[PDB]
Amino acid sequence: TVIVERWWKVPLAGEGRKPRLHRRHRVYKLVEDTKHRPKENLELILTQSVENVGVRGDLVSVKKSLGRNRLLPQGLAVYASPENKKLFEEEKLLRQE
Amino acid sequence: ANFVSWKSRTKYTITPVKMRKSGGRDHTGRIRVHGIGGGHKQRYRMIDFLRFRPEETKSGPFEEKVIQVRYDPCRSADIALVAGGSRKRWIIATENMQAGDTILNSNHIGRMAVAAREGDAHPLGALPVGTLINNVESEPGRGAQYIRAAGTCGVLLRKVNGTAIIQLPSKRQMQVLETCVATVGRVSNVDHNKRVIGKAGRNRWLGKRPNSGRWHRKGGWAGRKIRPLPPMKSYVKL
Amino acid sequence: AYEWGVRSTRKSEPPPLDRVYEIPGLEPITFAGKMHFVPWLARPIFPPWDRGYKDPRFYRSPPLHEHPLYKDQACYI
Amino acid sequence: GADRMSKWTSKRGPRSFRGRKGRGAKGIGFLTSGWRFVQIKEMVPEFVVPDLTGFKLKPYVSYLAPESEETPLTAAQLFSEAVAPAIEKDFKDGTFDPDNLEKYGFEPTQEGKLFQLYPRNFLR
Amino acid sequence: PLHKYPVWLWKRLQLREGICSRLPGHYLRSLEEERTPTPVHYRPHGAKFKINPKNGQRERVEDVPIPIYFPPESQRGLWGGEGWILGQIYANNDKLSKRLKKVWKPQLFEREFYSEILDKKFTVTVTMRTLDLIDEAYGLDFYILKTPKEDLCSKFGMDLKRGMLLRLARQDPQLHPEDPERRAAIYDKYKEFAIPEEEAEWVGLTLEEAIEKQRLLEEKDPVPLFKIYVAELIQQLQQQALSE
RNA sequence: AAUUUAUUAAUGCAAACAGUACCAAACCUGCAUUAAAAAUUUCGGUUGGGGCGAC
RNA sequence: CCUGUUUACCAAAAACAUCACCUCUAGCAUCACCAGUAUUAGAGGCACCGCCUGCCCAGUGACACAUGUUUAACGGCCGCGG
RNA sequence: CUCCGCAUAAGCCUGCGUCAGAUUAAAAUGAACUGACAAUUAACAGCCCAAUAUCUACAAUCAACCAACAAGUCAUUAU
RNA sequence: GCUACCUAAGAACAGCUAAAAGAGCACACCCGUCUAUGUAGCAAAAUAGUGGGAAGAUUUAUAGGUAGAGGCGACAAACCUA
RNA sequence: GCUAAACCUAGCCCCAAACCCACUCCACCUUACUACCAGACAACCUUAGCCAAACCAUUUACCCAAAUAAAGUAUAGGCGAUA
Ligand SMILES: [K+]
Ligand SMILES: [K+]
Ligand SMILES: [K+]
Ligand SMILES: [K+]
Ligand SMILES: [K+]
Ligand SMILES: [K+]
Ligand SMILES: [Mg+2]
Ligand SMILES: [Mg+2]
Ligand SMILES: [Mg+2]
Ligand SMILES: [Mg+2]
Ligand SMILES: [Mg+2]
Ligand SMILES: [Mg+2]
Ligand SMILES: [Mg+2]
Ligand SMILES: [Mg+2]
Ligand SMILES: [Mg+2]
Ligand SMILES: [Mg+2]
Ligand SMILES: [Mg+2]
Ligand SMILES: [Mg+2]
Ligand SMILES: [Mg+2]
Ligand SMILES: [Mg+2]
Ligand SMILES: [Mg+2]
Ligand SMILES: [Mg+2]
Ligand SMILES: [Mg+2]
Ligand SMILES: [Mg+2]
Ligand SMILES: [Mg+2]
Ligand SMILES: [Mg+2]
Ligand SMILES: [Mg+2]
Ligand SMILES: [Mg+2]
Ligand SMILES: [Mg+2]
Ligand SMILES: [Mg+2]
Repeated sequence: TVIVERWWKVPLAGEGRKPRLHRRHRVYKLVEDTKHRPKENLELILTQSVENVGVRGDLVSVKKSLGRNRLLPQGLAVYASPENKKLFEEEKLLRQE
Repeated sequence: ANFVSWKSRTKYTITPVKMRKSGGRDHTGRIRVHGIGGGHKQRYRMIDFLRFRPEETKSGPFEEKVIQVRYDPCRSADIALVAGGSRKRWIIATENMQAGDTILNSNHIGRMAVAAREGDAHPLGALPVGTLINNVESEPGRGAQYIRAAGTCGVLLRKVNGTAIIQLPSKRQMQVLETCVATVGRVSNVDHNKRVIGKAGRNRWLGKRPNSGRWHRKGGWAGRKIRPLPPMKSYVKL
Repeated sequence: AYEWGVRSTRKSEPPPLDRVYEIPGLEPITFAGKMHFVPWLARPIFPPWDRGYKDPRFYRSPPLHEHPLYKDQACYI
Repeated sequence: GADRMSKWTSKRGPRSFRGRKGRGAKGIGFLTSGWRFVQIKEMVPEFVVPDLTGFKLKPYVSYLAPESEETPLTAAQLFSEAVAPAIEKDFKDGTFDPDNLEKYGFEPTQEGKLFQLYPRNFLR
Repeated sequence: PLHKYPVWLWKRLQLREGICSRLPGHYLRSLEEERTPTPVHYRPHGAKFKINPKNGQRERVEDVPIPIYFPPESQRGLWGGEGWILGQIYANNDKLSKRLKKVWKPQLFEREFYSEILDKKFTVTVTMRTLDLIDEAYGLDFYILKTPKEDLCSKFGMDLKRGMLLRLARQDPQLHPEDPERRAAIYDKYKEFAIPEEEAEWVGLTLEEAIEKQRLLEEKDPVPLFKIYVAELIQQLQQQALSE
C-alpha cells in the first residue's frame, strides 16, 4: 500500500467546509510502501492435526501465506476469534476434569 | 481503420485463393514496414507443411504420387501437387522432383537406418548421419518452419538420447527430438540466388518500392564484426 | 500443426457475464424492461426465440444427420 | 458548393442513390433473385366503396337548420347509452354477475380479432 | 439572469419530484449521506491540535484526503479501498528540480474465497490490504457485512452484501437444504447484521438501478374504463334502492 | 549547452509464489541502476555599425 | 551509367532513385514483416558493367567482456638538416 | 471557321418552353432576370437472392503453332 | 473530393520500324525545356510556338485508408483544400 | 436645382421575483427526417499553456456553499515575484 504526503500545506477550511485545493497540492512524496515492511504472523486455531502442530484447538502464529493458502481453505484451521477460543476452551476444560 | 485480414479461410483447398496486399501497413493504417507496395496480383496456394498427415480414415505410412511441379509467386521455391488416396495437396518440391514420382511419408523409427531417397519424409531418428534435409519442425506435429527457401538444406550431425542435432543453413546447430519429421534432399530452384533483376522496374513487379533518398551517416553498428557462432538452440526439455 | 483462419477474422468471444449472475438468490436489474441498451445496467439473457411460423425467405434447414435420406455409407457421385 | 439547406431527394446522388430512395409510397411486395419483383395481393390496400344509390345525404346542408350546440362524445357517454340499459334490466331481473360481462359487450382481450383497438391493425 | 437555486443543488432537486420522489425513504437517506471513508493512502494526524515547533503555539490541524482514482476493473473485485494515485513529484525530492507526473498503482492478486452464507466460491481480484482486512473481521462474510459502502469501494462487494442480507431476512432454506441444523447455526452467527427484507433489497443499488426497479413495481396495464363505470353504476343503484 | 527520465527497454532488490540444509517459473506492483528515445529552457555587455581581437 | 524521380506557383540539374556490389541485424507463425522461414526478411552505404578498392583499431563508437575484435564503421594516413 | 460534335457517367437541380413585363444584354427583335402556366410517362438504368455442408491444380494474348514471367478477372454439387 | 503514399476492383494507349525491348519515329493522352506575350490577366501560374515521354518505375475514373508532439516522402526540409 | 438630409419606434441592457422542463397525424442513428428480419461496439483517467518573475528552470490569485470582522494577521515562498 502506497502511503504519500503533500509537499505543500493545505490551508484550513473550517468546521463544515471543504478545503480549497490547488495545482501545487497534487505534488506528493512517498512516505512508505507497506509491502516492504517486516511480515507478521497469523494467529489461528487448529481444528485438526498438522505436521507443525498435532494438538487440536492449539494456537499457532504461522505465516500469512501458510494459513491463507492451505489451512483456511481446507478448514484445518479456524480464525482465532474471541468466540472460537471459547468453543475450543470447553474441550480443553473437559480434558482437565 | 476498417482493415480486415484476407487470411480468413478455415478449410484447406488447392484452389488458388485471392489475397489483397498490405502496402506495409498494419491494422491501424499507418506504415509499419517501408519498401512494400504494388506489384503483380497474386493468388495464394495453400501449402501443407505437415508431410505426415494421414487421411481421416487412414493411419500409418502412406505414399503419394507427384502430379505437377509448378511455379509459386508467393515463395522462392517450387511447389508440387501430390495425390494420395482420395485427396490432393500442395507441398514444397525438392531439387529433383518430376511428374510421375512416388514419394513416401512415414513416421516409423526402425532399429536401423533407411536408405534415404530425395522427396521422402522420415523422422530424424530414421536417417543416417550427414543426410541433407529440409522442412524440419521444432517438435512433433508442429509443422515445418525451417529450411523452406529455394536451394536451402540442412544436415544431420548426430543422435543423442532420442535427440537429433540439426545444422541450419546459417551454420547454426539446433537440437530437437528424433520423432520430428523432415524431408530428404535440397529445396528446388538451386540457382535462385544467381538471378539478375536487370532493371529497377522488375523490382516494382515483385512489390518492392525504392529506398529513401535521405542520406544517413553510419554509426558503430557498421563495419565487419567477427563474433563466434552462437550456442546450440534446443527445443528439448529435460 | 498450422491451423487455417486467423483469430482476428473469427467471431469475437461474447462479453463476460456480469458478476451479479454468480450470486444466488439475487435477481439482476437489466435493461430488458427499457427495451434498449444502457451502459449502467446489467445485460439480460434472452431465451432462444423461434419465429413460430414458416417463411420461405428466412428458412433454416435442419442439421445434416436429421435429414431423412441420410446414410452412414457414403456414395461417390 | 453543395446545397446543404435543400431537401434531400431521390433525384440527387449517383445511380445507386437514386434507386434506393423513395417518395413515401408503401411497399406491396419484395424483390427476388434476378431483380424480379413479387407483388402480394394482401399487401395492396383494397378500397371498400359502398353503394351510393338512393342515398339522401348530400355534400352540403341547407342553411335552414338549428344551431345545435356541440357535445363531444366521451367514454362515459357511450357507456350509459349502450351498456347501462342492458345492465339495469338484468339487475332488476336479479341475474347479474361479473363473469357474464363478456355477454354484455365487454372484451377481455384484443387477440383473435380482425380489428384490434390497441395496437390497432387497420386503416382509417 | 440568475438561477433561483444554485447549480450544486440541482441533483437533490431531482429527488423531490418524479419517480425518484416515490422511492423508499431509507434508500434516499443512504444516498445523501457523505460519511468519510477510512484513510488508506495517507496517515491521519490523530488529534485536532498540535504545537508548531517553529513558534510553539497550539495550532489546529485538519485531515485532507488524497484523491483516489478507481478504474472500472476495481468494481469486479475487492481492492480494500485502494486505487491509483494520480499526482506529481519533484525529481530527487528537490523542490528546485522540475515536476513530473507520477502514478502509483496497487499490486493485484487473483485469489479464491468462500462465503458461508452463499455456499459458493468466487475468484476475485484483491490487494494485500483486502486480505488483511478479511483476517481482522475473521472471515469474508464479516468483512462484507461490517465494512460500509464508502470503504468497500466496489459494486461487486455491495452486491454480495445484498445477497447475504436477503438470506438473513428471508431465512432462505436453499442454504444447505439437506442440513437444517448446520443452516440454522450459520444464521445464528451473523444475527447482528439482520435487516428487514424490505430494506435489505435496496442495498448497493445505484440511482439508475433503483429507478428501473421502482418503475417495474409501478408498471401495470391501465384498468379499462368499462369496469370503473360498472362499479359506479352498481354502487349507485344500491344507494337509490335505499331511498325508495 | 543546462535540467530531467515522466515514457520505453534491460538488470537488480523487494513483493507474490513452492518444494526436497538448499530453494522456487514468469505476469503484475513498488523502489533503485543503466541505456534508448525524447522533453523544457537559454545562448552576456561595452564596441567611431556588427563580427574578430581586446576589455 | 542507362528508362525513371523532385522544389504544384522563379531551380528538371551534375541533385534523388536505379540494375550491381558490400556492411549490419534476426533461428521464428495466426492482424504488418507473413498466411513468409537465412538462396529469407528487415536497417543502411555506394551506384550497372570493366581494371581496382592500398596503410591505420592509438582516439570515438559498436560488439565481445579477460586479454580483445572491428574502418565497404565515425575518421586518419609526417618533419628537420646534409 | 470547325478548337469539334452526339451520347453515357459524374455533378448541378428547372437555369433562352408558352403567355406577360416597368426588368435586362452594347442593343426601348431577344432574354439566361421577374410573375404565371406547362413539363421528364420504361422496355434503358437503379433497387436483388432460403439454409447447411461441399466443390473449384492446368491464364490471357483471333488461342491454334510458338514463346514467356511479373504467374494471372469469371465454374459447383448434395439434401 | 487538392496533393503525397497505399488498398480494392476497373479503363485507355493510332499508325510505322523492329518484333526481343523500363527499344526508336510519331497521334490521342501525361509532363512543362526554351522564347515571346501576359503581370488587378482569359488565368491568385495562363496563352501561342518550340519541346520531353508516350506497352510502362506509364496515364487515368471510382470508393476506401494513414491527421498535426502527426502523417506521407525515388529528401526538394517536398506535399497534407490557392 | 439634383443627390441627399431629418424622425421614433422595433426591440435591447442591468436588476428583482420565480426553479426549470412537451404534444395533430406521418417521418427521422442506413446516405438522418428512409413503413417491414438473426443481433450481442459501448460511459468514467491529474488540464496545459500564455502570462508574472523585467530571461528562465521551483513558483505565479481563478466562486465552491454566511455579508461583516478577525486579516492581508498566523503561515507558505528561487523566504524572490507573489500566495
Ligand atoms: K564609423
Ligand atoms: K510535378
Ligand atoms: K529534363
Ligand atoms: K577502437
Ligand atoms: K443545374
Ligand atoms: K520573455
Ligand atoms: Mg516463386
Ligand atoms: Mg512475396
Ligand atoms: Mg538499398
Ligand atoms: Mg542514399
Ligand atoms: Mg547568461
Ligand atoms: Mg552588443
Ligand atoms: Mg568595429
Ligand atoms: Mg571575442
Ligand atoms: Mg547500357
Ligand atoms: Mg518551381
Ligand atoms: Mg521550370
Ligand atoms: Mg546520385
Ligand atoms: Mg579504403
Ligand atoms: Mg631533405
Ligand atoms: Mg430492366
Ligand atoms: Mg481527383
Ligand atoms: Mg491494387
Ligand atoms: Mg502503340
Ligand atoms: Mg519507350
Ligand atoms: Mg521515344
Ligand atoms: Mg512520387
Ligand atoms: Mg538536400
Ligand atoms: Mg536545404
Ligand atoms: Mg517572465
